[PDB]
Amino acid sequence: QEALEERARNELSLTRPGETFYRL
Amino acid sequence: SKLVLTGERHYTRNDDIRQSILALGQDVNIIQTQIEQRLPWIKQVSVRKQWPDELKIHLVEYVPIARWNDQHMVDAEGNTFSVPPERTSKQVLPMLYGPEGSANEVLQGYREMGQMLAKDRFTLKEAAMTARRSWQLTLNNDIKLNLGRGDTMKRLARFVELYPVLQQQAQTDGKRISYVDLRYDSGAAVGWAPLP
Repeated sequence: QEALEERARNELSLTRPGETFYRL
Repeated sequence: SKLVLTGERHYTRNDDIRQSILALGQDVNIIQTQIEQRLPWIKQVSVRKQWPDELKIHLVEYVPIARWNDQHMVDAEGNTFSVPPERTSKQVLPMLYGPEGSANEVLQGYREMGQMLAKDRFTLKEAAMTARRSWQLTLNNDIKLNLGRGDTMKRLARFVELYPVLQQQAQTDGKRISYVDLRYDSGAAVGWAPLP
C-alpha cells in the first residue's frame, strides 16, 4: 500500500499528478 | 534522611528524590533501586550514607539526542527513556520514529544520513523508519524526503546533487518545495506547495 506506491514509482516510473520528475 | 544530591540534574527535581525515599515508609541498596524504578530517566544513581543524618546521592541522567516516537526519548548510545512532557517541551530536538524495538537501528540511520546532509548544510528535523524499513526524512526547511527501503545514501546524494535546480525552479514559479520522492532508479519526483 505504501509498499504499492513504492513499487509503482520504482518499477514503473509513475508519479502523482502535479509533481515534477527529474532523472539524474 | 537529610538529603544532598550531586550530579548534572536537568530533568530530576529534588522532590522526585524526596518522594522516592518517602515512598518506602533504611538501606542504601533499596533506595538506589527505588530511585531507578521511579525515575525512568535515571541511567545511574549511587547513594552513599554519611553521618550525621545525610544521604549523599549521585545522579546520572540519560541525555536525549532526540525525541523517540513522540512521548519518549533516545540518547546518543541507543537508550530509550521517557520524561514527563511538562519538563521536556521547551526543548527543540530532532524527532526519530521507529517500530518499538528499533531505536539503535533508527539512530544508526539517523547518524549516517544526518552526517551526509550536514556536509552541505541540510539538517534533519525528523527521521522515521517504518516496520518495513522504509525511510522518510524531514529537513529543517520542512522539505520531506521519501527514501523507501533501498540505498538511502545514494538517493540522498541525488537529493543534494539535484537541490539547486529545484530551488531556482521553486524561485521562478514562486512556490516552495514540499517533498522529494526518491523511490526511483535514477530520478526523483518533487511535490510543490504554495508559499507561506
